[PDB]
Amino acid sequence: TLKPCDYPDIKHGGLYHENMRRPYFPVAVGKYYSYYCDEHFETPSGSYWDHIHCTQDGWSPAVPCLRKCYFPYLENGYNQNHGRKFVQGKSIDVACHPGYALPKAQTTVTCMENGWSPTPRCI
Amino acid sequence: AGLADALTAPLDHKDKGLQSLTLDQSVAKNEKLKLAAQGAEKTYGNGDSLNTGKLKNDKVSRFDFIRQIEVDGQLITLESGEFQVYKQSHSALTAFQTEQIQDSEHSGKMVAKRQFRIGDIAGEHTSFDKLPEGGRATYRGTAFGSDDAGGKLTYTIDFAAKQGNGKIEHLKSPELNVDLAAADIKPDGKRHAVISGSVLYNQAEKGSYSLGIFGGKAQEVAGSAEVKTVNGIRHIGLAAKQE
Repeated sequence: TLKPCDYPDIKHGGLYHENMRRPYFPVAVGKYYSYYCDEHFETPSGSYWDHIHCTQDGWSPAVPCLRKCYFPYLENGYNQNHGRKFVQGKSIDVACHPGYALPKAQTTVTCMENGWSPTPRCI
Repeated sequence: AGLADALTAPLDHKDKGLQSLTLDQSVAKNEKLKLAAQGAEKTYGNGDSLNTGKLKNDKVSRFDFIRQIEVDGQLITLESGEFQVYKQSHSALTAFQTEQIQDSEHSGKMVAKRQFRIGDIAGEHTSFDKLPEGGRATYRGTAFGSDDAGGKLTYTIDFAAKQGNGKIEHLKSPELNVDLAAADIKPDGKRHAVISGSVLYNQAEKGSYSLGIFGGKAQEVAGSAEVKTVNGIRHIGLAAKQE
């Protein structure tokens, strides 16, 4: 038989209408529910909300909420990527103005689950 | 209509119920919701109350919405469109018809995107432990989706069996005129009477529905439904009352 899905504990998010949905879990394969992502996080579709589906392999998507890193303004650096959105795992090069550089001889910043690593700032 | 009064006038005890509606799921703690109608304007406020008493019962009240966030002492628009309020005597629900949102790829850009989502579903929750011991009750009301408030909702609850079932009719989109399958009444975390079951179209499962029982004598039902159609998932606002 197919294993029913228990209440989904969505990392950096959760289900809408939690109080009404929670007493009816575990749920059968094929069931789906609208879910949200917390601040600074988004769905694989690029929105703050979508639907999580109970499949034979469990909840789909497996990673419902991914970190979104917005490239900040560089006081003493080149601002072509200012305001540009980057999803978790994606990297971008930091171009600083002459006489300025990253925290420790670095040139690339990566959007991790917690945010930018390292912090994009020219001196 | 009472749209301007709902935004400007303070809370009055003599007003027709539901008098007040706490905006919790409609406005997040970090954000602000700016509502405008009939020349009036008001900003909320997670936990702030909407003066529903000034609005008309058994109808959809429409407002222009702006979802704002304070960045450098100024309010910046994240999402805009139409804010819908369906008022009943012991229950009320909010809906968001998104027209514009902040570009998913850029923080400083706004794009035209249409989305329909149910915000709050609140009122005087019926306790699961205070429900009638027996008898059958028929609830008649409205089913409302994107650009359509003409849907008809019929729901029946058997208090002896602690079960409920219903039907949606007259919505412009035929696929949304679904059957609300037989489902058990269960207590929630706060021991409020709730109902959740399957949504069926032509005897095939298309999604789920959830309802909350409202009023001291279980007079009303309010909630939502999420239905799969040929062109994607569509949400429906649900609200019905006893005759």
